[PDB]
Amino acid sequence: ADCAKGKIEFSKYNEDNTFTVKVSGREYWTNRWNLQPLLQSAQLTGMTVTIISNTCSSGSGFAEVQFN
Amino acid sequence: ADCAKGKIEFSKYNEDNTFTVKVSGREYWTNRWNLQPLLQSAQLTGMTVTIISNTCSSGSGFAEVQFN
Amino acid sequence: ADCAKGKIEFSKYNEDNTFTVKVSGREYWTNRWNLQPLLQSAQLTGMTVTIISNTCSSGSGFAEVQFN
Amino acid sequence: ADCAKGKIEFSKYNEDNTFTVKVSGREYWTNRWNLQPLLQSAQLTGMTVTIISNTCSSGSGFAEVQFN
Amino acid sequence: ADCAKGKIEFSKYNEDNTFTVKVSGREYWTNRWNLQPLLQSAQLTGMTVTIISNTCSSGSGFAEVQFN
Repeated sequence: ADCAKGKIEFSKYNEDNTFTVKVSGREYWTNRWNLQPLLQSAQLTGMTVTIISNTCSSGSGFAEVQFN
Repeated sequence: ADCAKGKIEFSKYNEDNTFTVKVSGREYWTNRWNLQPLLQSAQLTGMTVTIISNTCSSGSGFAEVQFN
Repeated sequence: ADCAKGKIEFSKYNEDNTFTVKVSGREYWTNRWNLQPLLQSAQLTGMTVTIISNTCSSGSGFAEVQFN
Repeated sequence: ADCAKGKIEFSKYNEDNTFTVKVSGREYWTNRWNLQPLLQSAQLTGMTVTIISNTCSSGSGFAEVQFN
Repeated sequence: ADCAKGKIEFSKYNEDNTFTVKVSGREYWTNRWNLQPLLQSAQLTGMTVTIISNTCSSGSGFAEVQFN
């Protein structure tokens, strides 16, 4: 499901090595570290991100994302 | 063969860790993770990318690409 | 705890392979090598980073950081 | 020897995992992993690269380059 | 000690996989591959770097550097 869509408001590198992004007022994390640099680039330029997951409630994990 | 040539319309990081880019209305994916940041930069800056593969039908895999 | 928040004043790659950043007049280092490229881009593009750690005194280690 | 000097006209990631760049009308490839992102950045920003090798004929391999 | 401080005049990827930079008219090389991309970004954007080592004569090796 399309959990959120918009610019990345902020991102955070976590001590457990996961990465968190806030999109549309909701926070999502991922343990896909390949995504770390891709997500940060998306944030600096303001690309529109679309967090895709099975659980869309804030604080959920995701491993699929589209960049527009 | 030269399957497609143009700007990257959108890119998508998949759950199986492959990366998908849409060029000239067709989608192609690759499992060469070195390409992810290169392909995103190309998308960001607006470079013309050329998807090279043996099978050119949308949904096909690729591991060779030219940046202009 | 939120140890420091502001722009990265300078960064330093150390001989032991840890990385140091100076934020808000205080220095912090980290041994997470994924953080190196992320911190440098944060520095080049002027992002506001938040150093998160248990010990906030200058010279302390950290492994969590927020990019705004 | 200084085989070629100028902007990277285009680059290409090959199926065998080597990388090709076209400088001054001639093509050169390399199998040095580390060079790939460095060459792409050089291409992105338009730096003047100098391909250095023993054989300077188009289609030759190289593992030394200067970024200007 | 602070061997040199200034912009990176040029950088060079060497055949033995070490990386050379020229700062303040002196050349320095490093075998830390993590530094390669960091040094090239510093060069690309004009940061002031500070080469830190025990031997500061041109042609010396270094593995510590500050970015401003």
